[PDB]
Amino acid sequence: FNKDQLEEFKEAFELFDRVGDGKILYSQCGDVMRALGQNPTNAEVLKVLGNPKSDELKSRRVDFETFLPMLQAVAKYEDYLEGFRVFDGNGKVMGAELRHVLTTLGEKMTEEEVETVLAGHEDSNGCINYEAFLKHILS
Amino acid sequence: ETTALVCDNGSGLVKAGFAGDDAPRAVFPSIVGRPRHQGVMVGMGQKDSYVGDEAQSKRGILTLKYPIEHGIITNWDDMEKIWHHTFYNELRVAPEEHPTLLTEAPLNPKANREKMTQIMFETFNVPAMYVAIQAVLSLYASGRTTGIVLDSGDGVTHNVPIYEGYALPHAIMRLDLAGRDLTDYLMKILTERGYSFVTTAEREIVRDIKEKLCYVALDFENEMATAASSSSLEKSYELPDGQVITIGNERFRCPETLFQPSFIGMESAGIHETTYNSIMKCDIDIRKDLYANNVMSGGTTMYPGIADRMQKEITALAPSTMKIKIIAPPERKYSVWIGGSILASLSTFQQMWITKQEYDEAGPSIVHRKCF
Amino acid sequence: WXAXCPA
Amino acid sequence: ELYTKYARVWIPDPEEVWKSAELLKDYKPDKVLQLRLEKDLEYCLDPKELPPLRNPDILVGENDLTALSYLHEPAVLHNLKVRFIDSKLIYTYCGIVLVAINPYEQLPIYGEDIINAYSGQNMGDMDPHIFAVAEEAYKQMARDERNQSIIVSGESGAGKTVSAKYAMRYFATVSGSANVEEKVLASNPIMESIGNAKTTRNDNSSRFGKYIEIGFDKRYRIIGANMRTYLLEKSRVVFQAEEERNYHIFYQLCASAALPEFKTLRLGNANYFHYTKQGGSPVIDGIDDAKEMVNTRQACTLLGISDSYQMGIFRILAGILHLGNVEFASRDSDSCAIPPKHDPLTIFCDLMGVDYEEMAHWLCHRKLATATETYIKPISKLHAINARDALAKHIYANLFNWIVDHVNKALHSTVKQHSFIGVLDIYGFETFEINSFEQFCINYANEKLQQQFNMHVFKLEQEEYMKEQIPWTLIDFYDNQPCINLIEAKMGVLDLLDEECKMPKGSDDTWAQKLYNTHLNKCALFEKPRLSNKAFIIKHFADKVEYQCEGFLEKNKDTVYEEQIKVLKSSKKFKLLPELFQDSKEHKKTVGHQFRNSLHLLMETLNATTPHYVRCIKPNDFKFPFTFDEKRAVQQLRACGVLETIRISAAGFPSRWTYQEFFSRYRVLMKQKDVLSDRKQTCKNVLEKLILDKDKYQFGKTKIFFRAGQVAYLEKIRADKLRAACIRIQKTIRGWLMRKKYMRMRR
Ligand SMILES: Nc1ncnc2c1ncn2[C@@H]1O[C@H](COP(=O)(O)OP(=O)(O)NP(=O)(O)O)[C@@H](O)[C@H]1O
Ligand SMILES: Nc1ncnc2c1ncn2[C@@H]1O[C@H](COP(=O)(O)OP(=O)(O)O)[C@@H](O)[C@H]1O
Ligand SMILES: [Mg+2]
Ligand SMILES: [Mg+2]
Repeated sequence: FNKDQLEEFKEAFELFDRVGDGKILYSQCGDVMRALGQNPTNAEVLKVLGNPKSDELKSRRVDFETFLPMLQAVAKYEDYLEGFRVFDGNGKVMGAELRHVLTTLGEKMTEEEVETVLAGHEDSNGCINYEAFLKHILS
Repeated sequence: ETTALVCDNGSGLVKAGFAGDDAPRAVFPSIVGRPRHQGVMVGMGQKDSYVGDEAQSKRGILTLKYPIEHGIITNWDDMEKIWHHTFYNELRVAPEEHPTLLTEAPLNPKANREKMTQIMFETFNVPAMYVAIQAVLSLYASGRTTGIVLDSGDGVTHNVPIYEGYALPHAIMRLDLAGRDLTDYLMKILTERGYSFVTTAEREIVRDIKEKLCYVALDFENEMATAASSSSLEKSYELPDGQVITIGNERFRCPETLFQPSFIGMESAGIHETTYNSIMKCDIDIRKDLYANNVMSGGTTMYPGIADRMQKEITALAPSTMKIKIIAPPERKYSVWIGGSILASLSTFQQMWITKQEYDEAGPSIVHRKCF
Repeated sequence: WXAXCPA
Repeated sequence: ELYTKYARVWIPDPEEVWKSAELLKDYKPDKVLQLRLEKDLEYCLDPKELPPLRNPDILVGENDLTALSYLHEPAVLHNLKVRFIDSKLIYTYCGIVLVAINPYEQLPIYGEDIINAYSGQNMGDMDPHIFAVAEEAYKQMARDERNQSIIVSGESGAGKTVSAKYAMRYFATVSGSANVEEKVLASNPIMESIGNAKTTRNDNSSRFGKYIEIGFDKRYRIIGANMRTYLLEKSRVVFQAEEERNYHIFYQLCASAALPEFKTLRLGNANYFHYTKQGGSPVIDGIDDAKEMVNTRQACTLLGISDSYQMGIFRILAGILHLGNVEFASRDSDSCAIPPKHDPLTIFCDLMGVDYEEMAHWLCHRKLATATETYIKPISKLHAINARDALAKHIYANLFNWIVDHVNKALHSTVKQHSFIGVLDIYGFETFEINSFEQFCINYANEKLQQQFNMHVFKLEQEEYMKEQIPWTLIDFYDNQPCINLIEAKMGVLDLLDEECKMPKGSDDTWAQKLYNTHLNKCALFEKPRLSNKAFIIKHFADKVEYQCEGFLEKNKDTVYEEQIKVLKSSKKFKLLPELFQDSKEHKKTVGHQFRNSLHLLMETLNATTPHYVRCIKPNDFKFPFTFDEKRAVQQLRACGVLETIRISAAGFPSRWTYQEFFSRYRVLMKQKDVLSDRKQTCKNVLEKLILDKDKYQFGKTKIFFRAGQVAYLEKIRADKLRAACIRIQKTIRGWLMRKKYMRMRR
């Protein structure tokens, strides 16, 4: 990261500082990484965090300088398409089935997150063009 | 399935049948008759020789041979006739299809077993055969593994001890007294009362008299005193022609020679002293359990009162403090056959047969080593 | 028999 | 590899025979295993074994137990458990066998609409039900016109009668009608009362095999039923071990005795008589035998046995009971006599219309006939007692055969039978803590029945292979014959048992000695127990079973003297007795020989036929509706031979898939480089990649045959791929939601 990147990232980090002490929680570190363009798994986030326990993940606070090595470590298309073609063969996916698999397999998300991301992406039959949804979420 | 034949040659009666049933279905005398008188009528169907009940039916004209004397087969050409008649006429069975079991007295000459085997393999082609001691079979018959067996048929008398199924070969006794030489004595005492029986047919008449009227005296000298002092003891029998004969002390006096063979003039002591000498040849630990079982076998032991005469004088020999028990079932005349009927139906015994392969390999000498 | 007794 | 982190495994547990775990660390080859449970454990791999590896959940609960891609005690027990508890289904298929689980509750499934729904289908079409087996039998008959067997096996109380009843109800419903079903069902209370006994483990155990034939005319309408019986356990009449009763009818009769008619029989209470007394247990919980007597007489009346005959039957059973009290005083070691004016024998004669003086003579003596001459001679108290008990057994077996023939008279109908379908209630393989001649016979019959089953299933697998054009030599086979020959060959256990009966002063001790001489090192399946000289062990198809020698000679002895039955035949007091006897070597046969013959007549009757199989299990000891116990179920799956059927199937090719269902599941698996317009060749390419060796699986005409492990392994790799895809998608979706939330944060 160059000086400009470090300045932009620090500014963004400070936008996430909700207490004014210049720090975020460990549990927000992953969120900040994602806000900065990274797409780490929860496992990767916990690994760079040192597999923290619930208590320190929720209440121990770190400033930008301690967050930065973690961002660095995380930082250092065809598979995504095949992954969506797994759940298809007319190029569509049922909304119920995609909702079920995203809320019940892998790193399960909440029903509200899935409703939020799926809003406006399903058609009248309740089918999602997954190539378009993928391009949309990657833009 | 296939079922062994069981045969006992004996002397006098043959008795034969299938293993695994309770009494023999052929019994007949081991007798061969040849006609001696000139035959006059032409086209009578007159015949070479007769066997068994044929010969005794016609025995007026015939001369009657016995081929077995003192448990030795003296003539083989007759004996082959007797077996041929037994299988084909008496049992109506082809001997190729059934193993055969054959019976013998102990201490008889070796070559008797060789020839008796060789004839059964070569002429009959019997598929397998065994030869067994009469005394041993009397234990299978009476249901014991222990006892001293006193056995007397026609011909040979013999005694064998057996203790838990081990025979004790050094203590086997044999005596030639029984059965025929009682009858030859009865002829000679009957002559003293004025009746003369010489021919072989008359010998069969005397044998029937013996079977009906003889009985063993509990004390010989008391009853001779009585029969001298009385007529109460005296019984009469009707000869085939209807002459009638009357018999006194002779009827008990004849079987008394079993206990005092000096009457006929043999060396040896009576059956009781050979029984006691046989127990004396056994080791002292077993003796109690031979005294506690004495098993009588064969038809010469059928005389009324012989059991209590044995128990009475054996007790007088034996040590005073012991049971003497004489066992003499009424069936005992057939015991050797019934015991062979049991033995030949055991499953363990099916390994024991001399098979035809083994005879072809070894020749008749095998019978000695394979059989007892 | 063969020696002693007759048969 | 087979074991990985987040796998599942079965491990043994005392309370429930197998418990599940997740495998908390990957296996590394070596001794120690870290496990997480339903809560944290460490476990040793060593006595080598690895713990049974659990099936994927898509296979769990499937209608066919061979659909499972691991087969084990635990996987089977779990599939049956979930199908019973969660599905509330009672029927499941293992291979050819239908397994039926007694619910102790009524179900709606038997409704006539469902009967008509099953009619004419194949099996594969329709979800498992008892009607499916009767339907297959019916159409196999219609096609090929060999008669049909349906065979029902398991400890009594697993529901064998009701499984017969529904098959009858099916044929009667489908074919049209002739009122066989109600009349056959009405027979059961008498054939129970004569044929069922208590046992240490059980009540109403049927001690005989009952074969019902249903006859058909050239329309294949029901003509009528015929009934036969086999393998009667005669020895129970005269002997019982501890906590066993005699056949129910003796006790039901004793409990009648105060009622006016039976007073003429002068019966005592249930434990006055020697044959009822011995077992210890004259009364049973929850059974009023005096009440069941009424149902027995009513089931006689509805089958048209008049009270004239009924009082004959009860007179004969009083005969047997009184006969058992007859007792001998030994007057010598070789002779005995019945002490004068013996009251049991007096009452026995008064019942049976014979002279006291000739019973008393013939009981103490036996008679032998040469052709010319006959001898009457004494017998020991031991032979007199043996012969009395053989007479009692022989009366009982004749009475049973007569009652069976009269029921046949009721059930027969005039039309000449075109064909039949026949249903066999028979007892299953059995083991108690003590095992004895009864158990030895039951386990030998169950070895012949198992040999049929195993050969029929082999033959059907050779057909199924060539229908799918696969070489038979892959098909493997397993053989009871070394054990059958051990028991029944010449110099077998039964041979030397029948020998030791005739032998002079034979005994259980010298018999055991003869077994140890004959077999102990010379045969692989016969074993002497380490610390005893009076027992032996047979390795049966299911299991090892230890038998005591102690009883067998007194149970196996049977001989009946002709003079006693020639006295009974004389009886002119009442009609039935000579009607039973009127009917030579057979009177000398032992019990083990009569049983072996009855089993040959049974095996002839079955080999003529083409079988179909039902197996029943009794899921809990206490009749609770839809509750399950794994520790009975694991027993009864052995007692029904299912688990050796599973060990046979798990070797070779237990798993079968149609190409289209396979491709339907596994489009997910394979990329479009490799798909073809032939789906068959496509799936061949797929498996050529994804399983290393054809040795584990074969292709035929329409189906892929996989060895036991393969499908669950594929389900592993398919599930892990599916989660990989899910993970990448859901992380990217959450990242974009973080992007929106960041834009809101900027606002
Ligand atoms: N499918 C079923 N529906 C209802 N009840 C059943 C079913 N299967 C078994 N049962 C019950 O199982 C219990 C015992 O089975 P059943 O065979 O009828 O006893 P049984 O008359 O003594 N014949 P058995 O013990 O096998 O010789 C009875 O209470 C039945 O109601
Ligand atoms: N009931 C009997 N009483 C007395 N002597 C008999 C009786 N029956 C047969 N005998 C005699 O015993 C001999 C027959 O005995 P048996 O046992 O038939 O001989 P084997 O054992 O050689 O066949 C003959 O001398 C015959 O006279
Ligand atoms: Mg029942
Ligand atoms: Mg019932």
